[PDB]
Amino acid sequence: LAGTITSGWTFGAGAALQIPFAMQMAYRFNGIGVTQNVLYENQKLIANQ
Amino acid sequence: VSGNCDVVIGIVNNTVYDPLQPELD
Ligand SMILES: *[C@@H]1O[C@H](CO)[C@@H](O)[C@H](O)[C@H]1NC(C)=O
Ligand SMILES: *[C@@H]1O[C@H](CO)[C@@H](O)[C@H](O)[C@H]1NC(C)=O
Repeated sequence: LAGTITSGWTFGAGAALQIPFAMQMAYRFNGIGVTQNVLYENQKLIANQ
Repeated sequence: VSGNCDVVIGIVNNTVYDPLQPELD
């Protein structure tokens, strides 16, 4: 769990790299087909949800 | 580019360069 937040999904693959969690979430969103502007613009709301 | 600069958090002032303008001038 600690690894996921700090390093996202990168550590399982190899040595962990530190990335911002907000940025990490954005990368996952792209996977689902939603651009990054959507996550950042609605970032305040998403945290609450 | 999709928005206003105020909405995003942690955005840093910087200059973005366009290749097209130089050639036009
Ligand atoms: C980033 O962290 C620093 C800690 O010194 C903080 O001052 C800054 O507000 C943070 N950036 C944000 C919330 O965008
Ligand atoms: C640079 O960023 C700061 C953020 O505090 C902002 O107040 C300022 O207007 C920005 N500079 C511009 C848009 O030239």
